[PDB]
Amino acid sequence: MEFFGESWKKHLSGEFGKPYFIKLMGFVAEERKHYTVYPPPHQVFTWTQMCDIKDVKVVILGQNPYHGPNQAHGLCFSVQRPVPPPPSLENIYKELSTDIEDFVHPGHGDLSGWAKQGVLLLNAVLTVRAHQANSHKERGWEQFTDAVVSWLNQNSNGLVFLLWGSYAQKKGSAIDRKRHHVLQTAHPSPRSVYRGFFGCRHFSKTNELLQKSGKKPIDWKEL
DNA sequence: TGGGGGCTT
DNA sequence: AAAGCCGCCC
Ligand SMILES: O=c1cc[nH]c(=O)[nH]1
Repeated sequence: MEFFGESWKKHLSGEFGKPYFIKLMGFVAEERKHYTVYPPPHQVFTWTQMCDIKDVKVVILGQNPYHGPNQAHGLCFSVQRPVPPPPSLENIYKELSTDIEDFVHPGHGDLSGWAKQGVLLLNAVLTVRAHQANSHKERGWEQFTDAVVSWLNQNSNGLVFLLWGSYAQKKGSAIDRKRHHVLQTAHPSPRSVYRGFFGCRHFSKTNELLQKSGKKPIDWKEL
């Protein structure tokens, strides 16, 4: 059907008519008529197409999409075949390997598996100019993504959130630490993986917390 | 073989 | 806000 999944549109609809958003889309479109922008128009909101807002249990949040051609497709750190898993997804794979013994490198970079399971693969800023990192930062995405988190926070229980990287962690000060389990760590990029990511064991810690709260855990190899 | 965050000034 | 300094696997 369309760009936004039913539940998501329904619950984020209140944002559409807000000036910050109007102008924002205005900005992005302009951008497009003058520069290559990722992810392409139809893919900016893939994260809403993967599962109903009502049954999202975990929220992995990154900063901006891959400013490289063929990478950014709507789900954070994910690349659709026949594109290979970029550094960030390789580092994520290294951890998963050690963290979850049942897990083995799946041979591709599509994260739709987790997504369909109830993992919101969000990103703070949803679009980026070709070959130019941080270009669409502070244009309105943050407030929109703030809106996403905000809602999820107010209307859910036991959401396990994974805030990877400083910019991502900024959102943490809007999550009720009592009802929701929050885990932080360095962004998986080569440039920042050694500062904590490697060894965090978020994935396992996640199934733990989720099982504890009486909810089916995640099958991290099912992707 | 160099392009892929985190913190300071 | 912009720019510099630093950091690092197979
Ligand atoms: O989608 C992606 C890729 C890299 N870094 C992020 O924060 N998100």
